[PDB]
Amino acid sequence: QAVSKQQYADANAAYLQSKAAVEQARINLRYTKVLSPISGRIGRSAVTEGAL
Amino acid sequence: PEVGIVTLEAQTVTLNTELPGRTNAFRIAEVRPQVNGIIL
Repeated sequence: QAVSKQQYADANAAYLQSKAAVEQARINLRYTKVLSPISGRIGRSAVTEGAL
Repeated sequence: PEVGIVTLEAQTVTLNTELPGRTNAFRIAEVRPQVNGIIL
């Protein structure tokens, strides 16, 4: 009873939001390393370094 | 029946081939901004 159910709610609320954000952050970071979906011969890179 | 034949004889020839093409940069890069602002 040291704290209202409301407070604990709001708390666990933000906690979930965070956990959410982190996972999404993790995924975007992971995608910064572009990999080859398969194995084979790769040709010309249609993109230049520094490109966007 | 007559024809126009040519006497084949051994000649000394050099073997060289010409491959057409275009020149291209060895490597290319683009310069871009990664923050907003004014160019000083």
